[PDB]
Amino acid sequence: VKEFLAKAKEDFLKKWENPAQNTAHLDQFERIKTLGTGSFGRVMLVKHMETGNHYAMKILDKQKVVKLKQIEHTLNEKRILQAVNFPFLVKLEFSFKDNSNLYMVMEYVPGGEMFSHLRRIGRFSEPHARFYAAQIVLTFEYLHSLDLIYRDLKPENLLIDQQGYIQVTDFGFAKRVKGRTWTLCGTPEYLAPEIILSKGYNKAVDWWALGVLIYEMAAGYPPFFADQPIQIYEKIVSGKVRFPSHFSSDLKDLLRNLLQVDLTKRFGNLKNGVNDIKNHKWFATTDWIAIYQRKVEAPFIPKFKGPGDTSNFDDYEEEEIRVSINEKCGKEFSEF
Amino acid sequence: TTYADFIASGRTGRRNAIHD
Ligand SMILES: N[C@H](COc1cncc(-c2ccc3[nH]ncc3c2)c1)CC1=C2C=CC=CC2N=C1
Repeated sequence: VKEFLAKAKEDFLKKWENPAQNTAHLDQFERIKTLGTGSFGRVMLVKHMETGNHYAMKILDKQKVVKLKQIEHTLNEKRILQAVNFPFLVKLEFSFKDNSNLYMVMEYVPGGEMFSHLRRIGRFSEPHARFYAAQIVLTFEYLHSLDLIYRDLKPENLLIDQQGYIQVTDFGFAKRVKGRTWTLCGTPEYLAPEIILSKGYNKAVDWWALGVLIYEMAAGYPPFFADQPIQIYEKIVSGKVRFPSHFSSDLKDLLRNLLQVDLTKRFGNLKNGVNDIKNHKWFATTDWIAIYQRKVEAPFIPKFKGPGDTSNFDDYEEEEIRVSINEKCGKEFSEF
Repeated sequence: TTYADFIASGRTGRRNAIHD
C-alpha cells in the first residue's frame, strides 16, 4: 500500500506541476449522441477518426461556467484529471478548448451508471454492495493520499465497465487540499453534517458519503430522503439513522461509524485512517489486493451489442454545438 | 414501507449537485 502510493504520488506530482494542454481539436471527433446534460455543459458519445475509438466528450460552456462561478472548480477538474491514474477512475484522454467551450475527452464506459442498474433492480445483495464499496474505499485511499478530496460520490457518478468494475466520473468538485476547506458543494442526500452546517471540513466528508452509498446500494433507498433539501438536511444532522431489517449486524455496525455526525470519531478520519474501514468485519471476506488487480469475480457484467452502443444511457434532446467567432473567456481559462 | 415512500417521493431520479 504505502509502497504503491509513494510511487503513485510521484507520478501525480509531476503531471500536477506540469499539466498537458490542448492535446486535440474538435474536428478530430465525430459527434454521435448526447449521453447526459445539465448545469453548464453536456457529455456526448463521440468517435475519434484517427484511431476509430469512441470517447465520452464533456463540453462546458465557458460563459455559463462563469455565471455559475465554477471557473476555479473547472480548472481543478482538468488539472487533477490529467494527472491522476487508477483502475477505478475514468481516464482523461484529451483536453482542449475553443472560442466558446472547454472540452475533456475521456474513455467511454458502455456499461452505464450504477444508478440505472440500482434503480431497475431495487437493491444490491450485501456481497454485491461490498464489492463496489471496496473499489471506492481504494479509490479514496488513492485520492486522499494525493491530498485530493472528491466531494460528489453517488450512484449517478459511478459507471460499470465491461468487467463489471466501477469507474468513477465527474471531478467537478475534486480539489487538492491540505487542511480545511469550506466550499458548499455536493448532492443533498450525500452531504456530511459538516458541510450543511458550513463549518470547515476535510476528507472526512468523503468517508461519510461512502456510508450513504453503501446504505443506498444495500437498502435500495438513501438513509436520508425527502422532497425538499431542507427536510433532508434536518435528517442528516439529527444523528438518527434506521437500517432495514435485512442489513447484517456488521453492515449496521460499519455504517454507524461511517455515518457518524461526530467527525472526530467517524471511521476514515480516525488515527488508524482507512484501515479502520479496510479491517472492519463486513470487509473480512474482502481480498483488497485481488480487487485492485480486478481478479475478483464481478457480480454483474453489463451487456452491449457493440462499441458505440448507448442503450445503457437515457436519451436527451440534441442541441447544436456552436463556437462563436470571438474568443469568449480567454483570461479566466488560460491555463486550461 | 420506506421503499414505498422512497419510490413515491420526487427524489428517485438523477439528483443534481448543488453549490450556489
Ligand atoms: N453527474 C452526472 C454525470 O456526470 C458526468 C460528468 N463528467 C463526465 C462524465 C462521464 C465521463 C466518462 C464517461 N464514459 N462514458 C460515459 C461517461 C460520462 C459524467 C450528471 C452531470 C453532468 C453531465 C455533463 C456535464 C455536467 C454534469 N453535471 C452533472
